[PDB]
Amino acid sequence: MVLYFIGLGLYDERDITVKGLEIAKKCDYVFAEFYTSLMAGTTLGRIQKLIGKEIRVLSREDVELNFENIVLPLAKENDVAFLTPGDPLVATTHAELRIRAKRAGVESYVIHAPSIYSAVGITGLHIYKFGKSATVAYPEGNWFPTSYYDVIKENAERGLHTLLFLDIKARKRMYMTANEAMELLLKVEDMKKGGVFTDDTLVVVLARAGSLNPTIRAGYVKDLIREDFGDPPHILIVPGKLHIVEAEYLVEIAGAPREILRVNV
Amino acid sequence: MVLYFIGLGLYDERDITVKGLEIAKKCDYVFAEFYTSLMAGTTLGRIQKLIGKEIRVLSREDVELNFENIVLPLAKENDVAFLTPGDPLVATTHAELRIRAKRAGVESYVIHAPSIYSAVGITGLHIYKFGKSATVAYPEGNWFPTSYYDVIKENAERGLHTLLFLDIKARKRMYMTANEAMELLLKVEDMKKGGVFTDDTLVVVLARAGSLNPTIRAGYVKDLIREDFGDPPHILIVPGKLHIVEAEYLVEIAGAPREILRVNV
Ligand SMILES: Nc1ncnc2c1ncn2[C@@H]1O[C@H](CSCC[C@H](N)C(=O)O)[C@@H](O)[C@H]1O
Repeated sequence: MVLYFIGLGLYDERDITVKGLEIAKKCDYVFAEFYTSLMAGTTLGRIQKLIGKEIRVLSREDVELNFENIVLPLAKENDVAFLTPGDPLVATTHAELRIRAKRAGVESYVIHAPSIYSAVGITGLHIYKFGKSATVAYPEGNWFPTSYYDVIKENAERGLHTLLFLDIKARKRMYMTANEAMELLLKVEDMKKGGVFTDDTLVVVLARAGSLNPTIRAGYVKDLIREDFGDPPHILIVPGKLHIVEAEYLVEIAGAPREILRVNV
Repeated sequence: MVLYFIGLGLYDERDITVKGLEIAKKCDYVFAEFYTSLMAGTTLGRIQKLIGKEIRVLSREDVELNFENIVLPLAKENDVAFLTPGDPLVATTHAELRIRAKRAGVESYVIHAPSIYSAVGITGLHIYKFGKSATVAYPEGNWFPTSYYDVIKENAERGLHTLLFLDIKARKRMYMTANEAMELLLKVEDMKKGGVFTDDTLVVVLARAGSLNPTIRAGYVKDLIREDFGDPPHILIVPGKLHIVEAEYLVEIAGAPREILRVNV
């Protein structure tokens, strides 16, 4: 009789909320997509085992083109659930799917889950200081994306931190690393020469957030660009002017250079 | 030797993640703070019942002043859990507590949970378009804070949305409503005349995020200022220019006026 959008969280099958699980367990049909983000600490099997249902995985095309033909038809006579990594409506276009549900006469409900958007709090950077966000897109062909560069500039100019989602090619199983993101930005700087991103720029890397032992490292681009941050997914953050307490955390927890402790008020 | 920062999520005792609940159960001691925010849809008893552990509630002073003397000692020879509403470390003062753990020779891990910071994605507004965040605080005595007004101005100026956390009197359990927030903003406008928040401003109200029946409403201040959005907690959003898809969601899902499709896009 209804459609539930249930988030699965950051890293493993246990990042789903209790609410999400109890509801998923009772649904008649369970669908899911795993292309918007990467859950590096679980497997389909482990999720199916936890939920106790067979999970039909949909591709980007299945959702974007046939969500109303594959999922919605069943939601009219049964309790159906649509699973996604992290939070279902964050950094995705899944919100529009609720409009499709409505027009098909299907009531929908949303069950949230931990999101990278807020998990960045673990980096010690004040969440309220994050500005506009952006995604570092893999260049393809003769098209070289640069919008994410402008976002960093605008935020930094206002003293705001910039969260950078990193590209992903689910089918090709290619997950952009922080290292690759840094390389691309240095290239954009050479083009625009805005002083936005250089070897001296302080940056923060968060890898496999959600895991019990995430990789959190802060430092200058010149020293981190070739560092190994472990398996994906990775997120890159270009901080704005730091509060002393932020700097203290980056140094004590993310092993940043003790010189950042001396902020230039 | 291990301290666990566990997020309780958005609204009720089921908003904790499966990972958080299980870890909390295996802990010898369980502490909790309910001053950075509250869990409006549940009670301490229901949370205790779910965890199956006695939960010692700590005040603000307990944490900020005596965290190392109340929680860390037991964490040296036991598994201790520290529960907080939402996602740990989103509240600005939490991060520092991890540094205290380190200096006490105690390991700490963070178990995430849904945060309102990310749950706002249910409003249909693109998460990447949210800029700096702010808190609307109740004026008191001869003190009238207005910095949240400037945040809205700078974000909107760059086409970004502004998330406004609303004040809360933790002990008294008094929640500032979106209505009160709107009234305060109109008063600040009358004083600053910046043309940032008026009867014609479009706003979005999200009430009881996390609940299965949250209230999602969007409209002009003149029409929503005295509307009843239901029980707390309420969150207010002043969106910037809208992408057509955001507007269609606000209209179809949040009951916004068709007018927004031409005036705010
Ligand atoms: N656990 C994690 N650690 C680091 N980055 C992560 C992450 N989970 C997601 N991301 C980042 O976000 C991108 C997917 S964007 C989709 C995000 C999702 N709805 C959420 O709420 O988290 C990834 O390519 C990656 O850069």
